[PDB]
Amino acid sequence: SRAYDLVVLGAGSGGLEAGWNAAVTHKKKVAVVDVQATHGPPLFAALGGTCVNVGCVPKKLMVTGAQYMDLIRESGGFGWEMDRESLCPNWKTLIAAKNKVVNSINESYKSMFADTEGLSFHMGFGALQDAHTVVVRKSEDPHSDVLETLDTEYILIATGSWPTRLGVPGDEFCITSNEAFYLEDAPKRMLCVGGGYIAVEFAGIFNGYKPCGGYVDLCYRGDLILRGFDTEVRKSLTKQLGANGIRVRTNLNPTKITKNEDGSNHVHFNDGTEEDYDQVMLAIGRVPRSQALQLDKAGVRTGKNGAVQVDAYSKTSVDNIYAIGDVTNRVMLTPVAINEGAAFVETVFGGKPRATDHTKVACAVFSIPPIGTCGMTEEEAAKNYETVAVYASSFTPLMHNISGSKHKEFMIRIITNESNGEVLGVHMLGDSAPEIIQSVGICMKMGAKISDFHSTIGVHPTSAEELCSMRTPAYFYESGKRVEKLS
Amino acid sequence: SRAYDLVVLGAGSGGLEAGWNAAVTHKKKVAVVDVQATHGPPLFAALGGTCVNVGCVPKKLMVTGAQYMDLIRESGGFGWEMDRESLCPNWKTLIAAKNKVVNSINESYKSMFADTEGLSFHMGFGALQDAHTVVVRKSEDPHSDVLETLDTEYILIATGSWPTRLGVPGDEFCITSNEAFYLEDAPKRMLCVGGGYIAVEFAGIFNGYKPCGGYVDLCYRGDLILRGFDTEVRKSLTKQLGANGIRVRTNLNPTKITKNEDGSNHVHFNDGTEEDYDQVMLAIGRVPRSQALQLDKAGVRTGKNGAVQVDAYSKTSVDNIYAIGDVTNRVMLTPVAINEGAAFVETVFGGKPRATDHTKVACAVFSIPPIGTCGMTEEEAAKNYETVAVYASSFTPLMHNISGSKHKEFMIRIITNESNGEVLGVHMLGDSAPEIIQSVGICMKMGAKISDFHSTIGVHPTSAEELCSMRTPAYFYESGKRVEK
Ligand SMILES: Cc1cc2nc3c(=O)[nH]c(=O)nc-3n(C[C@H](O)[C@H](O)[C@H](O)COP(=O)(O)OP(=O)(O)OC[C@H]3O[C@@H](n4cnc5c(N)ncnc54)[C@H](O)[C@@H]3O)c2cc1C
Ligand SMILES: Cc1cc2nc3c(=O)[nH]c(=O)nc-3n(C[C@H](O)[C@H](O)[C@H](O)COP(=O)(O)OP(=O)(O)OC[C@H]3O[C@@H](n4cnc5c(N)ncnc54)[C@H](O)[C@@H]3O)c2cc1C
Ligand SMILES: NC(=O)C1=CN([C@@H]2O[C@H](COP(=O)(O)OP(=O)(O)OC[C@H]3O[C@@H](n4cnc5c(N)ncnc54)[C@H](OP(=O)(O)O)[C@@H]3O)[C@@H](O)[C@H]2O)C=CC1
Ligand SMILES: NC(=O)C1=CN([C@@H]2O[C@H](COP(=O)(O)OP(=O)(O)OC[C@H]3O[C@@H](n4cnc5c(N)ncnc54)[C@H](OP(=O)(O)O)[C@@H]3O)[C@@H](O)[C@H]2O)C=CC1
Ligand SMILES: [Ag+]
Ligand SMILES: [Ag+]
Ligand SMILES: [Ag+]
Ligand SMILES: [Ag+]
Repeated sequence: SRAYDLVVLGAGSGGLEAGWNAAVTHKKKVAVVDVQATHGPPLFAALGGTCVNVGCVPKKLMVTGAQYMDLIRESGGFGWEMDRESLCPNWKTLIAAKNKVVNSINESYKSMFADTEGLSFHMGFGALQDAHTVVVRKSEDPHSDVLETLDTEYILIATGSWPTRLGVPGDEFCITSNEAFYLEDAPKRMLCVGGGYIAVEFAGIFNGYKPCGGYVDLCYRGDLILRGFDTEVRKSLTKQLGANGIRVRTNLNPTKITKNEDGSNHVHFNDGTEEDYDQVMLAIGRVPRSQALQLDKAGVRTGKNGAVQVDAYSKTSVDNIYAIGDVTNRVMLTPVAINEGAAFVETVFGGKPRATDHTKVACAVFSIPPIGTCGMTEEEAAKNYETVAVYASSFTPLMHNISGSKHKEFMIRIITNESNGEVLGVHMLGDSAPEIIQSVGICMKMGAKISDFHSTIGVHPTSAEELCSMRTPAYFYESGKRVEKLS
Repeated sequence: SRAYDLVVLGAGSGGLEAGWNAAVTHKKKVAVVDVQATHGPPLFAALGGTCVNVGCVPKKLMVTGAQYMDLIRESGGFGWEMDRESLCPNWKTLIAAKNKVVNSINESYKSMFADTEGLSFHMGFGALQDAHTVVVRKSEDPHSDVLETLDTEYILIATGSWPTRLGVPGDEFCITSNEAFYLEDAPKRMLCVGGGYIAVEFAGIFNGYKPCGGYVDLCYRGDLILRGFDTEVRKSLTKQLGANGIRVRTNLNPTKITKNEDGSNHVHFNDGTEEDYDQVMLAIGRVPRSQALQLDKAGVRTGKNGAVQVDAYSKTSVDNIYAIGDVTNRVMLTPVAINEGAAFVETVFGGKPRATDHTKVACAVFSIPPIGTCGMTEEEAAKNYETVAVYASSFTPLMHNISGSKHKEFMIRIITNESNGEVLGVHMLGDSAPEIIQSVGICMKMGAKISDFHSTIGVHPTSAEELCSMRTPAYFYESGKRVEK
């Protein structure tokens, strides 16, 4: 009937998941469209999506590298002795090693397309022509040469999101998360704008890889970084980023940026101050990447900042056109898009339909002291629950009395419904938190109670065993108000 | 009525749990008996039990120290340059800092007793006289001076366990886990006898803290270390301990040990070979410490290796006498004894009786690549289950392509009942495994199914998220047989 069963615009986390699934476990003719084959600074994303090329994968590698600064310093207390006087890392050999790993994943995706029959990779910029036609061009410009014209039954949009910039003079002098991955040298005088995921995470990277006398300044528009997270975790993280070197700067926002006679950028703030930074990164946000896809031509509903209007099954305004991942602007994570993609395949090609559960999704923040959250905060649970108990526990891991890093305090805060005992949210700060929160997310998806926690015999010399030691709540929330006692 | 409500013999993990609980949350007159107040060689354990003084606490500190050997080496690939040749750690400043931490906990317990009313610490060797009288002597000898005579309603035994040696000539030339904590110098030529918990853990410590050209030989009586653990996890550890430096030797056992004219020990093996070790540690096992408690005088039953025979509520032969922890020889762990102790309090002084759940208890092995297990192995689940599915997954963390340690392979193995899909066992090998297994243990006590795992949306750049990626089983066991499908 048609040339392909599916054309996937975007070979991302979600995109490739659906592509492979339709082609292998259903034997369908699948075409996957993407910008380029291997990662690279002209057009950053590639085969594997942001996640693989300019996202989670390289980020984690760099965060792991920066984490050594602490560990090399901490080793002293345990009897490990070396030349610690102004010891600095090699940024060039990090990026070198990072690229070799990213490209290796790029390369194994190439041979995947050469070895899987039904799957075909189509390089270029995809755009919609009608309900059944996707046109591949060599540019985002609608007037540039047409490389391919794909005729398909279904169309899936998985083009993800794209960095947001702030509309100020000197905006193009700044870098984003994209450019950060390919910097020639590690900046000495660094400014991270914003208080989001990337802002906090990258602040840690640069602070680990700063040269001599270098400093990283994080500035945030509001008065507490990481809005939406547990207020007590946020405050404790702010304190710990400081103790680690990163100078946090609340209620501050840049307005003017100009370049100097040495390359460095001159930044003008809100309070009127002027400081000189070698690099300035903007972690403002990520808007869904759909501006060039010509959704109007096919009649696909575009809403909140270019987000693609979808229902619970990812179906758009047109019955055969679907969208998954960051482009839908639901929950912008890698494992979410993968689930949304697998659920899409099961729905249309599998027969048995299934919707993606967006609630109670465990995620992490790979800041130097990492965060692990799943579920509701105090503010949210007290907002729409009758009565809620709040459990709290802060402890310094015993090893840190030797290592010297006494600021490193592990924190667990469980938020439960008082009526039932149901765990509505668990919030963690400290090493191993992203690992621990994963299996917590399993429990919350099972709908677990606080009684299920402190009844499990612990595993002693661990941080996670502290989940099972919280019996008495710190305080309560009664019909909205913060109360220290409950009659 | 009489002097004390409770006399606890042993200020251990469980002993101190039962003491504090009865005294604070029930306002009972509680006496706690122990050998000494601060850690120290002559009699190793102190206030806090084995676990605090010569157990989990110091062990973990030393395992964390050793892990820096890998971490310093691994940093190179990420751009961290320094002097790496001949770089060996300072053992003396490790023990120094270890002692400082252990002593502060000792001190913390000392001020606890002085501030908690009802609780009183009584230094000396406790021994039974009758169903209500506990005698405190200055020595383990039953004829040394009597320091105190405590008269109590209830008696709780929490004296824990003690290292086992092997009956061979040269047995007293060896060290145990106890002496290992207070070695004056890090051994160059090390031998670890046995293939149990302590063996694998300490092998990693000494291998981390070995001087120049040093080596650690681990010898085990059988042909695969750590019996009772997942056979595939065991084999993968054996390779990784090897790759990390430790030379594993199976089907081998020492028989004769003699000292030389420089201090070093000469060891005669099972195959007939002889080799020289600066130090030789015996991780043979731990027998319940009840040899000098005179349970006969009070009429308390001692069965297999002197273990105090108890029911599900810790009650012994006599209705007032109880026992918890390693001395019962049920499950020799710190959090087990704490639970046994807390349940003991609830049983008698709390009103509401409660028994300790010994099945499906998550534990860990702090090897250089750590282990995290909970529930049944393949062998055990195939013995007493109709049909069982075996899920397996091995993967190299992405960072290890840069760090150079490509041998460090993370492994997860889930063992489920094929009938309903119930998770009967989870076995892990790699970093964070002891952290991950804890919340796995929450699920298994919760009675979780494999469908609960792979239906949870993961947390991408983690090792624990792979737990939710196992959908199709590697193979099956059908009525006992290893079945392809
Ligand atoms: C720096 C950074 C770090 C992150 N770290 C994490 C993390 O640690 N954990 C986590 O869960 N999430 C993380 N995220 C988010 C995660 O990377 C995304 O949510 C994920 O990539 C979404 O998958 P997707 O398939 O929807 O989009 P993507 O994976 O980004 O796929 C989009 C692909 O579509 C292609 N494309 C774009 N336009 C077109 C077009 N015109 N025609 C054809 N193809 C096109 C692009 O080239 C791109 O390859 C991070 C994000 C960033 C930016
Ligand atoms: C090296 C090592 C590492 C370990 N690591 C871990 C681990 O990481 N995780 C884990 O879960 N378990 C671990 N264990 C096991 C754990 O330490 C014990 O199971 C736990 O301490 C048991 O608690 P208990 O109260 O029954 O005995 P203990 O905590 O050992 O208490 C016994 C106390 O009784 C005292 N005592 C002895 N005889 C008398 C007497 N005659 N009169 C009065 N008092 C007496 C002793 O001085 C001692 O202080 C480890 C054990 C060892 C040896
Ligand atoms: N799971 C993980 O480990 C990671 C996930 N991600 C995903 O990718 C996305 C990356 O977006 P990111 O921007 O880094 O994080 P966010 O979009 O969550 O947060 C952006 C921050 O920038 C601030 N901000 C927004 N607009 C402005 C402005 N105009 N001027 C100054 N400050 C502003 C916001 O302030 P305010 O709070 O006041 O609105 C907020 O603190 C995340 O949303 C997340 O979904 C990214 C990295 C890691
Ligand atoms: N949870 C944790 O992290 C830790 C817990 N522990 C606790 O300490 C307890 C005791 O540890 P451990 O001392 O290592 O005892 P184990 O029972 O754990 O292991 C003893 C090892 O020595 C071997 N062995 C036994 N008898 C002899 C013998 N006569 N000659 C030669 N080899 C022999 C055994 O092999 P085989 O019997 O298979 O032939 C076994 O491999 C453990 O049960 C555990 O509860 C200790 C350290 C860490
Ligand atoms: Ag990713
Ligand atoms: Ag559960
Ligand atoms: Ag302990
Ligand atoms: Ag669970």
